[PDB]
Amino acid sequence: HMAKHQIGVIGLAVMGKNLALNIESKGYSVAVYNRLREKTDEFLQEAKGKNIVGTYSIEEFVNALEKPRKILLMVKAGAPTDATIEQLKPHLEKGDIVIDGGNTYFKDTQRRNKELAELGIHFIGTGVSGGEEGALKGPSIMPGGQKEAHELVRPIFEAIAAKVDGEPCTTYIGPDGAGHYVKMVHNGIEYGDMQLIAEAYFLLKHVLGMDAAELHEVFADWNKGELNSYLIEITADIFTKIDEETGKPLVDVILDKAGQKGTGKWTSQNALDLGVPLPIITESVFARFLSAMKDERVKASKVLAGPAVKPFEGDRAHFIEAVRRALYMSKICSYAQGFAQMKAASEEYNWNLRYGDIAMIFRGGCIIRAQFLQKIKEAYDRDPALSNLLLDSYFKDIVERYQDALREIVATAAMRGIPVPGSASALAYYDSYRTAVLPANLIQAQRDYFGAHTYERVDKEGIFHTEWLK
Amino acid sequence: GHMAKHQIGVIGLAVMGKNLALNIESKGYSVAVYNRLREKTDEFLQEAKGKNIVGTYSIEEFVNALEKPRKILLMVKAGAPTDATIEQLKPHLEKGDIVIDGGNTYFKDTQRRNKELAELGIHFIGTGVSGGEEGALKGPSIMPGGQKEAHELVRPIFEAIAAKVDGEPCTTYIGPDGAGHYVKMVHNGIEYGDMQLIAEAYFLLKHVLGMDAAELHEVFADWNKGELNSYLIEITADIFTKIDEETGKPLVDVILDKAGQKGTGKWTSQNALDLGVPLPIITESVFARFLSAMKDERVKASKVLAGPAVKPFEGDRAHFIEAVRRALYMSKICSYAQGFAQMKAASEEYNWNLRYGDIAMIFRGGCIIRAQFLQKIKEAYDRDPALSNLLLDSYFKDIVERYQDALREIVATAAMRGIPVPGSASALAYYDSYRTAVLPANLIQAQRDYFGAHTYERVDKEGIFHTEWLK
Ligand SMILES: O=C(O)[C@H](O)[C@@H](O)[C@H](O)[C@H](O)COP(=O)(O)O
Repeated sequence: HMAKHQIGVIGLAVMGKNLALNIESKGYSVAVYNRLREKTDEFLQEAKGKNIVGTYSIEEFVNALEKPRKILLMVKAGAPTDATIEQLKPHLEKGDIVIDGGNTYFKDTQRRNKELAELGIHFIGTGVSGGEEGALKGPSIMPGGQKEAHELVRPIFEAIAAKVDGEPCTTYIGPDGAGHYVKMVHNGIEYGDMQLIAEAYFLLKHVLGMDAAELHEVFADWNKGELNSYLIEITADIFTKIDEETGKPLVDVILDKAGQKGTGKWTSQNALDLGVPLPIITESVFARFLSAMKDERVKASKVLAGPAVKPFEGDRAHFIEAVRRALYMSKICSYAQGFAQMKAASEEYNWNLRYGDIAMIFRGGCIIRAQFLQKIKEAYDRDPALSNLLLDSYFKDIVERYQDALREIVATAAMRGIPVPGSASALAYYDSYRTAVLPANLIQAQRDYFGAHTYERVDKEGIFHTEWLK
Repeated sequence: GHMAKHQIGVIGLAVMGKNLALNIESKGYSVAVYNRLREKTDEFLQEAKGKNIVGTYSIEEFVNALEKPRKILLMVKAGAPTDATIEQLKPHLEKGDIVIDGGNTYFKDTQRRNKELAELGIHFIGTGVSGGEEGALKGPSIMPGGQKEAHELVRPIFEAIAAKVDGEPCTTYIGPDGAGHYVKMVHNGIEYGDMQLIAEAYFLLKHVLGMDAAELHEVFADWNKGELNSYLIEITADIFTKIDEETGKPLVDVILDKAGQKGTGKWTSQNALDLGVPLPIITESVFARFLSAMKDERVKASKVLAGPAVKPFEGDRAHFIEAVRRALYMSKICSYAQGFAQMKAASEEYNWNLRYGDIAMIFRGGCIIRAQFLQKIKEAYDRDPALSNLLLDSYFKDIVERYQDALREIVATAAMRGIPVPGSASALAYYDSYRTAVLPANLIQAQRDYFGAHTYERVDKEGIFHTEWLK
């Protein structure tokens, strides 16, 4: 009559190891399983001293958990997650809860949820953010699925999640795939933030001639202000590190080929699906692809001419402040877009997303965490129906004040040949969004000209077609 | 006796399939038509009086009416209706028969159907058709992919009905499986970019120089006589001559700035994300349509968000006009470079051996992006077939070196005046990123290793490294 463990974890790459370890440290007993035995062996070596046990079949695994079973899945997304669910189905019992903590496409979560639902099994797709250090110490947990199912797993999520000022970085997101959706958008925003930081860095490096020491001082100083954040903090730290053999800074030793997981494009791809403008995050993804084409770039550099550029001799302090402001405004524009995407998705899929609550859980644990997120919550506190963050009085006052600096950074980059794709797309967004009559009147005329696609009029209701060819 | 075996059949009698039908018949081919909804066949037959077109009224009758090997053109609604139709054909077809899908189809569905049908010994050609309704009647661009042996059988028909430029039909065998529908998609993507770029030129002239309909028209007419010569510039010049009868305003000034798009518009951008290719200009153009569709939000925001408080323009007018023109051309170059590098990436991924010069060649006529521009692309690949990027070609390299200063001036002026130029701005950014040997992705890679141990490579050593950033 075996003695029953509180939670099961299948999948033992580092993310699942570190989360099982987190869970145990909060006083829960854990059983674990891995298709490959050697990973379970290695985890049990590392895990000695902890209330964690190993199992070597799915029969054993399911049979070692107390009912209603709580199974956390942390296997590779796609077929391997699906193959593990198929393995589980014969042995699960009505009422058991499978939690997919993988980086899963939300529409897979939608399907699994329905498929398991008809069998009487609850499915929670949850995003987990923070990297390895987060998983171990305090991730952001972004769960969606059946509300009643969530309530059973909520105390564990709240136990292991990061806390900001006494408040858990987790909340019920919405039904079916809403959690994995928010996790996707979080990963989009992250790509965005890193690109805009890179631009700020590249500008300082090439306009001001800044070396690693001075760059660190600028970013360290920025992190004590409104830009206070994990990414800017780690950025300022990265510029202090010295490679161990050349004597140069390590960051200058690193090859400028930005990797990215295959999940990095999803936010942009779903934005296209929904009809929401996501220029900054999308440019950031394309910026990574362009950087990956290193060989093409080094070859290109030798034949394609840039502009003639006498050395910069504006005010050094003013320019640093212009970059800082450009970055904050551009970041605001990016989140304004990202939060608009989540709204659109909530409408499409009937999720009733609570945007202040979402901003609240991005506040700690996750990679994009930043003080800034407090003002986003404040925004949705004031108007839960807010259609765009730029309209909230705090962000509106910031963009009207910092727009001159973004304008200057974009104009200056253009003339000096510094690529600032995200900053420039942020400025084009701001000017498009605030403009009541854009040049799409021409585009529509064209489309009716060659395609008979019909148009609408400013002065009367109706659908109109012109015989353009005289 | 004997139902008079026809050379080709067409299923689907919307204006496109009807016009393709009539095009084919006018070239001396006999055509059998069918349509699930009966009244469309009836109507078409009274439209086609005296022409060698016969109606048939069941898939069975339709199939029995055709010469072997059978050649069947599908012009029906994308998705389920197309698969429904193929599924009804299957029992009646034979080893060697040829089903051609001519819709604006997603290339992966073609790939699936191609192999599904190859299993039964039936060939499948997924082919793009561009030019609109008038173009399908008079001479479209045709972009077939599928089995070569099957393409050789229908090639003569495609070549007869296609547009010709300088004696060359705007049609070629693009490659295997979904190759043809892929190229059509990229055609579509490129179109979106071009329209956005010309919209931006218009807005710049409109707002910076306060130009009205009439002078915009003179400027776009002047531009059509030079290197920008193209169907889209041409129709743009004509559009600005139109007057609304009721209001007496330029028609264009009375049209709601809310750009529609087919669900197909986004595909090129989504695919670029799949392949890992930078496609910023066309993607910004799709997002610009989405933005324009949010008209109500925009007018709301316009009452609330302030732009810069900038003085009216006092620079040289002729200079600014030529700067816009040049920025527009260089931007266009950058979009095409991006779109052609996508096709190259695709060709490599799906093993298609695409001929980029032949593709530019079939975009010279029939299609919407048709311009003398396309000749210079053709020439670049005829020079270097494995050219990795069109920017590296002698002709295009000379333009961008001479025009980049217009683009920069335009981007800098747009920024300072608060006039949005998403396409042209991203063109510049791409150009400046492409030609730059060391990008700030070294920081990005440091960041990723710092928080998720994703590892990095280095400039000096030839290995794979991970630092413990907390020591
Ligand atoms: O913590 C999270 O939210 C993710 O699980 C984590 O993995 C990271 O955010 C990116 O997904 C890394 O992806 P790249 O290495 O491709 O940047």
